[PDB]
Amino acid sequence: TIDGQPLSLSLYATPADPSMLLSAAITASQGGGDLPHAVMPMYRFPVI
Amino acid sequence: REAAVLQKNYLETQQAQTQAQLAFLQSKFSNAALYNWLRGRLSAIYYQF
Repeated sequence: TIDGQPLSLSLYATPADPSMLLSAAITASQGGGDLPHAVMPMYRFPVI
Repeated sequence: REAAVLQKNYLETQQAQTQAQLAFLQSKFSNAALYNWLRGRLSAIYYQF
């Protein structure tokens, strides 16, 4: 203008949106229990 | 305006803490997956018993 102020208005850039935070549960896989060696005892079946 | 910016930072902190709680519920050992596996395995053993 006569005073130095601009006629055409300014551009308003869009701000960035807040992102959505993500989490996860990674999982493991260990081996199972393997059977030991069997020993024969001295007692009968109802006692053992 | 600066007070409102601090309020938005407070809300971002609340979102980060809720995400931390959700990550803890995922990463805990006693989560829902362990109880799902427990109820399936125990239902099988219960029926055979």
